[PDB]
Amino acid sequence: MNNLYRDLAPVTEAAWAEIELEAARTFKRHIAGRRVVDVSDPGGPVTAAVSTGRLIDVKAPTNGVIAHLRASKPLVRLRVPFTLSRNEIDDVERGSKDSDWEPVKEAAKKLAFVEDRTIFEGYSAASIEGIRSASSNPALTLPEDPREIPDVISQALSELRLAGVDGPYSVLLSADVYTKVSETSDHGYPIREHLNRLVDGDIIWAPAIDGAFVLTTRGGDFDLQLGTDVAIGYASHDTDTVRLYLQETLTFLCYTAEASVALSH
Amino acid sequence: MNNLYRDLAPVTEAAWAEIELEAARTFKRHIAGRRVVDVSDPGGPVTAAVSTGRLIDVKAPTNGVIAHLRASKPLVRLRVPFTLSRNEIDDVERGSKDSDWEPVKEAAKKLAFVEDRTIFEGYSAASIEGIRSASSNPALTLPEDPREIPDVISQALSELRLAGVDGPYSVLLSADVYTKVSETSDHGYPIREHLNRLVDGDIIWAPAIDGAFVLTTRGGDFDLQLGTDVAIGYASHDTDTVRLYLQETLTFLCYTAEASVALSH
Amino acid sequence: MNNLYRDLAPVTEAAWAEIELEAARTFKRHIAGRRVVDVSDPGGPVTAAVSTGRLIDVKAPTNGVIAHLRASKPLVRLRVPFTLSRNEIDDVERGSKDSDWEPVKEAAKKLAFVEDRTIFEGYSAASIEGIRSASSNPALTLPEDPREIPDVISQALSELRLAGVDGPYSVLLSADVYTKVSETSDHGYPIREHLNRLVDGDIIWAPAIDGAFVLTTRGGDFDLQLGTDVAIGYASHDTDTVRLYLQETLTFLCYTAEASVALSH
Repeated sequence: MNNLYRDLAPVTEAAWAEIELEAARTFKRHIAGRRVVDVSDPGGPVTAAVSTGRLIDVKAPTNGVIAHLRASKPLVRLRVPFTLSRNEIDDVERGSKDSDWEPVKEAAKKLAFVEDRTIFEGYSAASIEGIRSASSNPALTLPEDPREIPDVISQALSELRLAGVDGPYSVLLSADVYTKVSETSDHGYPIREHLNRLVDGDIIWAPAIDGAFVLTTRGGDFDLQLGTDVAIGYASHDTDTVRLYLQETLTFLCYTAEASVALSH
Repeated sequence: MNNLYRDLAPVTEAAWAEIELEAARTFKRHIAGRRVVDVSDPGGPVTAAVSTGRLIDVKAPTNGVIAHLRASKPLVRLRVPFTLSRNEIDDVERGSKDSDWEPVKEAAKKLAFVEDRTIFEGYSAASIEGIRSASSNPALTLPEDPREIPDVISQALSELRLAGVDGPYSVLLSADVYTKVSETSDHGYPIREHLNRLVDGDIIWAPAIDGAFVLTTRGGDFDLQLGTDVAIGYASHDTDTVRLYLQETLTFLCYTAEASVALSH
Repeated sequence: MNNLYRDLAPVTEAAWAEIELEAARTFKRHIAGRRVVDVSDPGGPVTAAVSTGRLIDVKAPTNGVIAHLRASKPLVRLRVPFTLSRNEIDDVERGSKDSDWEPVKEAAKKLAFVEDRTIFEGYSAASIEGIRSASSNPALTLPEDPREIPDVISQALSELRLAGVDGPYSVLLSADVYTKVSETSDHGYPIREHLNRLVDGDIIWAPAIDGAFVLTTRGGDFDLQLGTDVAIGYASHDTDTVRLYLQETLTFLCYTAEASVALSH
């Protein structure tokens, strides 16, 4: 067995298939970051750091010796525990199709939110700079009126053009901004369609982020490094409940500072 | 070896591939001129002039002798030096993917700007007349209001129609004008889309030019002659930096005076 | 080419072969550490850190999220520059066999001394704990009289026996201690032979270390990780001299605290 200790969990095979399906579905729906960044293959469990290729000056060991430390970025392992009713698990073999997988959905939504907020806003404790912090283009303010959203977005499209950047540009919106441009309409279309006319990429719902992000998806600018992708593991169990977790280990690198514009309220 | 002296540069193979990729990418993005003019095959290093096929009267050598000089256009070699950190070059073999290629990008942007400004505004010292100067159609004034841009552009489309010209017409805009028609919107579309409806060619971002240019891309009207295309060459190096250059040799010919309209502010 | 920039050096092929032979020979003679520790295959230039498999508690990103940083050990790149006369280099093609390779020998001796002192005494700036510091067995004092050396060494052999350890034990001596037990004799043998009778391993000359070390060579206790093994690289040159360097990148790990005894004066 492995670190998931999956065979020790009192979960049947059919219940496991339903839990895997629910977690994978809810996660994909709430991920916006993997649609725009380069996603590496999983390195594996032993992978601990990503080389940046830079060098750090250290106090010379002896006379005439020049020493340099190799710089690297550590992976962070992110774990979201959740708790399942054993009655709901037992219902699945009897043929129930409405078993309560709400904790699985909440854990997948929380893991997806962490991953997206780590990619776009950073996680300083894990030495990850967000796309918002690593952007060299000027930051823009989103207006109160949703009918004035496409104007400011177009100004962001000016800045990537002034930065000398090609590629399909894509706009990612926070859930508040996505709702505002979805529910306001002008001439038989919502403002989301007006945003769709400005770019050759995609208007992407990004419920974890704040503000908005416009960026190129030409490739090679944004890199998500995975040691291991999302997995479900077993912690402990009692007569009534099974404690499990969702787990993934990653770091994020931004190679190109001028490939994005961040917007705030 | 050749005049690039490329093997003498202290640049690794992987670093060379990254520099070539960065320079080629940034150059294409900033070229507008090659999308509309006929571009010849590279003549080669020995190519020095392009025959125009005209004749120049010279003082008769002797009695009964009629002499004429063949007219030609000289090529100009354009060189943009740039300077790279050797630490950034050394980072590439160690696996860095964020090496500072800003000087390469600035050199490619500057070379592209020179080439486009030479094609459209001319370079008198190199005996190159620009498209703006060689146009026989009347010049138009671009209005201050971007909502009045498509009107004047349509008047330019009248002039090529009054000049008796067929073919897909294409509109090239300066970066100021492109930004103005991109960021102003009317009825759910930016003014750039309104320009796109007027022509069967393309709205082309041309950040080097001034004003705007409307012209036919039927072929055979505008000819860019290349002796050698863009190449990267090695000048000199020290402990910290490598001096290199971008280099291209060309001339530009406009055969058809009535195939274009220039616009100014 | 690579980071060594070897083809840029004004060094002939025969001179290169002599320099490689001299450096490799002098290095092996002065290495004691690789004879007793496990030496990994070279990871390669991109390798920057070694995973330890441990976890570091970090401030929770959000509520209900448990985060942990993966622990790792950075590699250190160690570079010893040296300077060669170009006349000595030119002598080699003419058939000289006494070309002055003293700087190569001094650079190889200095690199070997650094590597051995890093393995056995540590390099705190590179986060490397030495075998002396990581040993859990008690430290012993070497006596002034060399005839009393084998007694104390035998007490060290008691401690590894009290630590519950098997395997061929090996004794490494500093150059002072090796000279003292080599030059003092008892009953027709030097004291080095008396040390040789106590162990089934080897009396190893270790000129870089202080004191003495007794340890098991059963395997899996001491691990030297190499990104890249010893290589010769080219820095710069003038009319008279060529500046080159010896370079290696490594870290050292001690997995088993009770597998060694350190001795001091």
